Amino acid sequence: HHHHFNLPPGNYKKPKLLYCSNGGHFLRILPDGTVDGTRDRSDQHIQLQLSAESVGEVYIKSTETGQYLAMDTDGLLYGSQTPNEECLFLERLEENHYNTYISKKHAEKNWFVGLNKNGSCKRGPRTHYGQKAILFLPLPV
Repeated sequence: HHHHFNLPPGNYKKPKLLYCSNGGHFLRILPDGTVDGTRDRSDQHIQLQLSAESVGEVYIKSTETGQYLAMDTDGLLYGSQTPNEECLFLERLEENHYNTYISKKHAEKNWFVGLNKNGSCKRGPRTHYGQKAILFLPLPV
């Protein structure tokens, strides 16, 4: 392990919105594979279904398009049509409250799913422990 194992409560029974407190955006996976954030709660591409592949390891899937959140070799988030190694994230509790998602493939480099204040996703290398960009709160759909 390169990371701790404090896990968030909650479960995977229902879909969720992943709210980023940095700029107040919901994580969004667009039909064309683009990933970003939006403040529009009525958006149809922010509803996500998470599932556990191993304890603490999850897939994050768009319920609208079926795409999986994935982080590529250069650290960019994208929507994948099929599940692959880039789609697994280590879901952890952070600051005793939030959920963070570390790329399993790039876990040794501490690359996280994160949104900037303007709603753009952060590239893996630009993320790190301690940022507000990596803190999410799962909300009901």
